[PDB]
Amino acid sequence: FVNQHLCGSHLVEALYLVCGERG
Amino acid sequence: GIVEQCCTSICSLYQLENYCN
Repeated sequence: FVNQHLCGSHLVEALYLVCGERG
Repeated sequence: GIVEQCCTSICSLYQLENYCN
């Protein structure tokens, strides 16, 4: 199974990846 | 807000991207 919900620290991590500026 | 859209429900990459500030 793969959880596609993004909650708590995992949401923060996904926003850091997606929004963070890094080539 | 983002918890309803991405945590309670599943959201797409472009939906999450719109939350970037």
